[PDB]
Amino acid sequence: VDEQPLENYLDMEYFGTIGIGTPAQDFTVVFDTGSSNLWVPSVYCSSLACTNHNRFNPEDSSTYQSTSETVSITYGTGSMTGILGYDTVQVGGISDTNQIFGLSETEPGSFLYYAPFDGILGLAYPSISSSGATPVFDNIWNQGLVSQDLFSVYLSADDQSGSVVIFGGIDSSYYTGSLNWVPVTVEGYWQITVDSITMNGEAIACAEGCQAIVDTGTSLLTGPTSPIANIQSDIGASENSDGDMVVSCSAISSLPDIVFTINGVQYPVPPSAYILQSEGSCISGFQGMNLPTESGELWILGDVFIRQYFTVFDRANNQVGLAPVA
Repeated sequence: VDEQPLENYLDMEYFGTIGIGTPAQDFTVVFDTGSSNLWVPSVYCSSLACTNHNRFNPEDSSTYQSTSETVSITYGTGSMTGILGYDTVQVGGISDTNQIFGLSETEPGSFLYYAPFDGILGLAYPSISSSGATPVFDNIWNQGLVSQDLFSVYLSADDQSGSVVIFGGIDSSYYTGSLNWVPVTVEGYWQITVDSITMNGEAIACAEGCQAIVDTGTSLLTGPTSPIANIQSDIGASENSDGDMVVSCSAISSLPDIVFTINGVQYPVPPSAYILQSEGSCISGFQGMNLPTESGELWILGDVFIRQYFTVFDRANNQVGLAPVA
């Protein structure tokens, strides 16, 4: 339909190029199902990270409209501060007219200095948008620019090309079998219930349900530190000298699958997925991290999981669709 190709950066970041302004100034942004704002750096920004990324210049856009509204976004690791503007955004072949977006003035610290993308384009619900800014996909829907109120994500493996976000449609050739549907529990993130996590038929974690977010913007499978510790020992991972969670590469042949049961359907994740090969080394794809929400402790099904399952994000019916990648 309307395809946006993404680049696979070392199986860790997925980003694509969008246009802003008339004529379009180009940025690479993370397609982030774990946040809702669009922002890019601007000529108003002198922070470290602003020295080596593309900077939007409002003056070169004949369609740019300013506001007197400000935005702050705090992230996993980075943060920005800036102002809100309107312009036309080219995303996935679509002219998304009248799009509110963040222009940064400050991008503190240094995490964003090393990142390979300029900014971020969130695909979650408007309720977690900073300064209630209309998210991109919401704007495209309200202007009737897609025929279906959903989008799809195929994430490729092993540095390959082919990763894609499909706005307003599903393409069958990216998956095997048929879609199963999981209702979204709390509308903000793409939040779903996991019924349990098992290995060899035993519940190693989340034995009686837990909450997870389907997040294209996080690289690894993430959970609360304690149950992650149990999982790390079950796969024979170990802290080494410099903190990293290493596993012997022999293991990939003999470890059982780790199965996420979601809405009564089992989704196996094989060791070739949840163990990452840095060629010389094999590290665990599971990471400990306590995220306190009202929901309590959140799991994050990140790129490790999404690579195994073509994911449909259905805003009409508030549900997530999953099926094995082809």
